[PDB]
Amino acid sequence: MTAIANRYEFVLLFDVENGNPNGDPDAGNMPRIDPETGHGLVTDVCLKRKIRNHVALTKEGAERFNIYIQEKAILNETHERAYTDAKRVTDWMCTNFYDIRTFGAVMTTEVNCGQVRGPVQMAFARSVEPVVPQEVSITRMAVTTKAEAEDNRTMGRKHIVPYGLYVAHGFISAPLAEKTGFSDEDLTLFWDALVNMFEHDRSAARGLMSSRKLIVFKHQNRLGNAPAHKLFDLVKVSRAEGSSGPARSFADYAVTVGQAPEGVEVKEML
Amino acid sequence: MTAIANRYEFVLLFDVENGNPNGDPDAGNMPRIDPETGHGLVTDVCLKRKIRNHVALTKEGAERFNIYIQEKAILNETHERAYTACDLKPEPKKLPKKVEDAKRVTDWMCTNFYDIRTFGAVMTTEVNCGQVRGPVQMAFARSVEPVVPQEVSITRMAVTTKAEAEDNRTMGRKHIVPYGLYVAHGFISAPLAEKTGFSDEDLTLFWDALVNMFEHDRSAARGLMSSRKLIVFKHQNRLGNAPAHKLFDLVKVSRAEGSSGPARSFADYAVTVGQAPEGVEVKEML
Amino acid sequence: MILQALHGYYQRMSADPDAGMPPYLCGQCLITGERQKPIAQLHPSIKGGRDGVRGAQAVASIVSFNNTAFESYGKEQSINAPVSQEAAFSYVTALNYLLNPSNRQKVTIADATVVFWAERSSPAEDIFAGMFDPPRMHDLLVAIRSGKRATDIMPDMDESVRFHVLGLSPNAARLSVRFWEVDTVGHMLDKVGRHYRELEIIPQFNNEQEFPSLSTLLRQTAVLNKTENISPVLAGGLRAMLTGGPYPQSLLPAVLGRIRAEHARPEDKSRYRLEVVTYYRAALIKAYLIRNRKLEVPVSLDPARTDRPYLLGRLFAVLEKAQEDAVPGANATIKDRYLASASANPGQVFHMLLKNASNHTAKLRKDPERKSAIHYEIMMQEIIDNISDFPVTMSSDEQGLFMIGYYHQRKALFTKK
Amino acid sequence: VSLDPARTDRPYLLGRLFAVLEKAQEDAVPGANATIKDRYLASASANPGQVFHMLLKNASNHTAKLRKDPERKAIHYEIMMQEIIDNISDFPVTMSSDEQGLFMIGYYHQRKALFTK
Amino acid sequence: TYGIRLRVWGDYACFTRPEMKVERVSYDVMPPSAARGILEAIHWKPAIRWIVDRIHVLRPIVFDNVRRNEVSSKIPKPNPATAMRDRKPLYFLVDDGSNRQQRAATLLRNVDYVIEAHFELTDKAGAEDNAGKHLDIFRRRARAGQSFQQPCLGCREFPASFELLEGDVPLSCYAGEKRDLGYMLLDIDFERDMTPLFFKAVMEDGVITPPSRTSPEVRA
Repeated sequence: MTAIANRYEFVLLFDVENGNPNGDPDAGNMPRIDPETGHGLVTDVCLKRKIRNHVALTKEGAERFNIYIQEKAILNETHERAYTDAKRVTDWMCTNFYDIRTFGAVMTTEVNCGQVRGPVQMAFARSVEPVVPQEVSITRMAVTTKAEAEDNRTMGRKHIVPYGLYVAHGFISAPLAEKTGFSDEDLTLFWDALVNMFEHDRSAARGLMSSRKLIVFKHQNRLGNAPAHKLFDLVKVSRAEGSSGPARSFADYAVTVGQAPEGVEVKEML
Repeated sequence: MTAIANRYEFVLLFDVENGNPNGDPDAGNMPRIDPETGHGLVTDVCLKRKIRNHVALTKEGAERFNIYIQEKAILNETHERAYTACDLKPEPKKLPKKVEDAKRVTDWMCTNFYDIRTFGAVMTTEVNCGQVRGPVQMAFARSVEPVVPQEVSITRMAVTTKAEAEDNRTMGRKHIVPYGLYVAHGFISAPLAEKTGFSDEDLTLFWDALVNMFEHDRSAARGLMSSRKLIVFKHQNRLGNAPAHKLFDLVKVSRAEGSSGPARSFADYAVTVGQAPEGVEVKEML
Repeated sequence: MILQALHGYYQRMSADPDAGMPPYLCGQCLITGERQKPIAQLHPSIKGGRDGVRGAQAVASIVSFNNTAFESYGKEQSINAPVSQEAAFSYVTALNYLLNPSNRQKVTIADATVVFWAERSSPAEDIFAGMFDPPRMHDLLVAIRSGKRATDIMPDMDESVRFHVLGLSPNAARLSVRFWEVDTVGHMLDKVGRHYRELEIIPQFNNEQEFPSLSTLLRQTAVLNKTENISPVLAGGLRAMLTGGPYPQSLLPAVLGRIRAEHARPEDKSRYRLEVVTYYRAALIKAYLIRNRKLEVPVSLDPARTDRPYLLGRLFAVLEKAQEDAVPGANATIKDRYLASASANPGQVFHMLLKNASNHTAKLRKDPERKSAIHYEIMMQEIIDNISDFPVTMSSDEQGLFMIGYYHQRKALFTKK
Repeated sequence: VSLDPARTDRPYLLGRLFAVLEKAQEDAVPGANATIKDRYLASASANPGQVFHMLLKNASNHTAKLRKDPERKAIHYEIMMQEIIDNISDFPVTMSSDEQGLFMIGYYHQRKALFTK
Repeated sequence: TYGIRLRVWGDYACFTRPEMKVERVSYDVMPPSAARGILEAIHWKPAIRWIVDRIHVLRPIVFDNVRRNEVSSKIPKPNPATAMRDRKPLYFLVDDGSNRQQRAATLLRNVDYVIEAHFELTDKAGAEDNAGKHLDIFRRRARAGQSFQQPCLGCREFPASFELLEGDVPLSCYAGEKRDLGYMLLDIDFERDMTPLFFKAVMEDGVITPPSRTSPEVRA
């Protein structure tokens, strides 16, 4: 086993069509809107939850790929472990829990204070241009209590983003990976999760979400070779030439990638 | 009953002629539209209701095929049945502490309510029965072209209460879409079917419901609605071999070259289905 | 500051013989900065409910570490926030004193309860309760809106005294600081004046106040015009009042969506069919357009505007007036159904509206009112004269201008004839 | 002036034509209970191909009536109709929603022009 | 001459105040501890100790509210051998009753800082270790955009774009203003069982000058 050897930055473009990509628990579950710009917002933890769920579904308890932070998608069919004093238990957790090895964790231990950082890091994803969520009123035939039964129908509401294209940035620190064994097979699984993140997250509220494009910047040197923010600038997202009015499909956008510096390789997984 | 073993996507095309496919509670009762672009909308709950109605009509309440969301059902009363059947007594707002008993009540809810088994349900009421996601999901149906909902005014030659109105007749109005072709996407998740027990029998019944969904939904407001094309993409393994959006792009709907003016028939449109990836097969013949 | 300001307030009030109360390992206190003081393991609770933070549990608190995830560096309970016991007691006592409704320094805005005070005794403390929630107050408010110094209405006020505002929101027995402002009384009176100047609009009905309350404005964005269903984030951001910064960008889409989802409700038994673009919603749209978009928006109808969105709004208003005249007592009007799509997609729907208006005026030209029939046609001809095309789509700002134009033209037609 | 006589968009030209025919009718039969707009606006926009010929017969009759007395403008309206139709190669079978909006814009633009002193 | 000038900026930032840690409330400006953390994210070795001289605030202080579904407790320390004596799962269920904790955050927006700092050799330094060599290594890394890990403005979800500053600091929005921010955190005295220490922050002309956290008169 050997950790990755290069720093990585990636830009993930995903969109939502008639759905709530990430409800706001402070706005009556309306989709998050950035107050400063009016752009839709999706927290990183939502995407991390989706990645965790996808890997749990795909590997389903394989040797090295158990997921610790579960969300009631667990299955108790079969588990196996590598069978490796705080350092010992920390390495054991990293060596057979994919999410701890990837994002990190914090144990209730004293000597290191619990801090396991992990190489992968993701930022808030925000819409390319402002979103205008639409409110949908819906009714239900059945009443839930006898009290309200005593003419028998209830009216609810449902919030949807008609369409929106979201840009998510992320960073992978090879030196941190060296401290947790995040290997190249883990990296390939991570890319697979990103490109297939939303395929298993279907639900009544989320509509149709999909990953449209995934640009990966691979650095020659263990630590980087160019500033990250200048690499993110290379990914220009602008609206197609023949499209006017609000965007309603990915075809209304044109995305181009510029030439990266000499020390960085550009890969397009999607 | 063994759950399904393959992942499915499907695309449904359905029509409406001089009818209201789905009224909007906010805009009076006008058909739902996307106000920025004028395209018509039909909520997923609307289609799910028609599937539920078709299942209830065709199975007539047979065992293992009851509908949880019925016209005059009281949900908490139905929840009590699960506890009674499993012999537990409900905590005031919580599931049984024994996780096995909670699983038993949730499975009893799933095992004999077809719509719980299919579309899931939220049952965390006073008589808590848990939650279910359901393998089958549907997105909002959206018209291929913007719809022009015209408003029709009608009169009634009788009055309800004691009134001196009739001086002009009693007034009322309908809302109808002159014509519209709607595209609805949907997904079936094998991993979730394995949790709810959604079986191949259920899947065949579901295809039948989609095909015959509108044939028994006639009413004074619906007009003429019909299912036109159902294209089903079946993946070779439990998890998909291709992205859903890539498959949906294979179904292309455009207007027939010989047609002009506003669309008023399904013949005004031409529907083309492309070649599926190597791991997927299209059961377009549905 | 916040906790230090409450400590200072306790120091100030505790000195007075009345209107207060005097009651009384080692570390460094973060409130006072004093070193080697007895740190507090558990702070005294803060009142919730009627005499405290509305919606919170009776024993809510600001500092609490009841779960392990909230603990850092091996510290237990409130040792994570080292504050001397006397300072903890003082700040908790000050907050409880302010939270008491008997003292006139408390106001509730949607989700959050706001408490304010000054660094020294000043009449502003009892005055500001009206600024945030208007009911001599009217004269002060009208002077401030015009930009005059508050001293002109009462020279007793020293405008250099610094003023504190704290907004708290409830949770499961723990509070969150939603916003916090500190400024001189003069400065923040200037910003409130700016706010009310932006909101200024001709009232729709004489019973509507000229200084709409913040709660009333927010309630008009809620789902069914009720205090609940008010978005907590929108209420908190609309901080913009007394900081002078831009209104939250979600305000305009919220108001537009509320207009989109509303309709006339005679069920309220209001003999006037309730308006969808009410006085308060129009005021909010105007304020957003003036501050965020830097546009020019009049307080009353401006027939020399000639802006296409404004002209389209005026045209919609005149079409609705024609409909109302042609069909008295009609249950529904285009206001209820086509207002959203006309503003968002004018090129798609205005032909239908114009044909319906032609039908409406044809009926009038036959019935009595045989020429307001010609007057409405003249209005439509004049407005349309400044328009080259119906745009296929309009942005949110253009839709706001559409709404303002509709509101202005609608008011001008209530008693024109 | 806001009317654009050089535009030559078929819906715009048809709106202008409708306005001039309405003016001719209202001049030939003052005090009529209903203008041709009220009678034929729905059919004119819904099915322009099959009704504009009828409108043109009626306008020809109105212009002939005008021509008989010194109140005759009839030459003015005939010239306007001949000019507008000069830019039309064929009547549309149907018009889209935005096309009908442009039709109404053109009608209202032309109507104001004929009201000028 | 001596020291460093590093500019850092980002759309979001949250330097949580210790006394409002659950419902996060951010400091108005980055405390010196955050500056230390960012600097160490670019280059640090046990032989050397960072010291922060000044922080320049270049943008107006703007706040915002974000609410997120978070977790209640840290995961327990396991027993490796006991774990596979039986075939069982180990997990923490986020949505299982009290495990779910919703936490609000009052956090900064559109921040921009310039950090002035310099090195200091620790007792672990070898003979070959000198401050100048590490200074030039850090300068190379900053110019090239290299780092041990991506720096963040307080919390990892807020990445910090950084760039070495080789000239005069730009003008601050608070150039002509003196502002008192009250007592805030210097750093954690890890040697004294992680005892935090605080200083009163004044922001004349937008530049904050904290005392050296190694000084004996700020430490216990």
